[PDB]
Amino acid sequence: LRMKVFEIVKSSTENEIVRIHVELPRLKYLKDSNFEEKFNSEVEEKIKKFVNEVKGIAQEDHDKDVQHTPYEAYVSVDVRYEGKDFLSFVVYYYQFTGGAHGITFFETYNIDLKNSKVLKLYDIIKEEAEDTIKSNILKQIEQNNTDFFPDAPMNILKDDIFSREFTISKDGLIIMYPHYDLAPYASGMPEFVIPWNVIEKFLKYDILSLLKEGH
Amino acid sequence: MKVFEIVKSSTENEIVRIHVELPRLKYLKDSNFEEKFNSEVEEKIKKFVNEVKGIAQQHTPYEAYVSVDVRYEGKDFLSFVVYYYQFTGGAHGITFFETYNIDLKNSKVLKLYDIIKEEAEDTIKSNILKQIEQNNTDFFPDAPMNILKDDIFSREFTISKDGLIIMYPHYDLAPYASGMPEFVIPWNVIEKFL
Repeated sequence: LRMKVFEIVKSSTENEIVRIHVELPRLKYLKDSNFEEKFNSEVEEKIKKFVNEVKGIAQEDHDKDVQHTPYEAYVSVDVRYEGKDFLSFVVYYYQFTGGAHGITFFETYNIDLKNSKVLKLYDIIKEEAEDTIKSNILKQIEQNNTDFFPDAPMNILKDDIFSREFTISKDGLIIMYPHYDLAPYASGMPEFVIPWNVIEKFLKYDILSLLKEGH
Repeated sequence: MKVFEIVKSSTENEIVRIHVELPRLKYLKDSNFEEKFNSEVEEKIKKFVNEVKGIAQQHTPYEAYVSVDVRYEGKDFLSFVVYYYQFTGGAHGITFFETYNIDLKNSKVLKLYDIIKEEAEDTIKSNILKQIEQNNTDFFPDAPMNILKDDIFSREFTISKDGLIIMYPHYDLAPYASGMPEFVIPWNVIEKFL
């Protein structure tokens, strides 16, 4: 198979107060090595920080003898798209410092590997694409509203789509939300797919970094 | 995920004692904003510290205590006070403070005029007056009169749940012992002039 520019380094640790599991995302063999370093350490910096925070919190709660069970931090990587000229993946920061369940927050990375650049949604589509996207999501919520909070629609209208976490796939754009914003924790983390052709009209940047073959 | 941190440090000898709580933005896409903002606030906290030192350099040990007070941290927006307490044995501690309200999303440091319309002034003054009324004993008698003639848009302020917090220094509205007056003008009552 072809040389791969992305890898995940796994590693865990444990003791009687905390369980640490880490999936470190790393770019390698990039045409631009300075880009690869700043990216790799930047994301590595955030992981160590998240992890040392969930540790110091397990330490204190235990020190103040109020920990009832072992706490845990679980950072996992989920690749949505792995192509030659593009990479899209999520980093999930899970934590359980008590309670019936833990808290999960995440970050998305949409990397144009051709030009070595991290893209945000407003880099790919024009602002005027917003109404189209919200309308889509709203239809998508009403299709099975029984799964969302009745005020979900209202938040999508309030929401700044252009600052929302998202991933990319050859099939389309995937807008992602956390728990509690649009639905109960039981519903899970809402992701809304948006076919490319439905927003093709508002592109400012390529759809060809996605096609692995021009033939 | 944190985007702000407060680095705490101190140094103490026989002439002066120092405590510095330094605010710092971190992990912002806006690289330039992140360092321009951190170098500036640091430079002031540095200027402030040296002055107190140059002076110290003596009937007692002088001081300098810089502390950061976060009122709202939520990424996309941050609001906090930077308190500059000093002292040269004046039987009392002199304190002046600076507030910071940042649109982390649009990387802009906000001033009051850059938020609400001047039409909220009276509603805000009313609210504040209604509050001084309920504690009049902490405030000077002529205080309500100063609230009436005050220029709210040129006042230090912070944000938090509940709403806008207009802040005053010592003596302006009450004797030192009352502390530095604050007034939380609930959001509901002013989101119209937003």
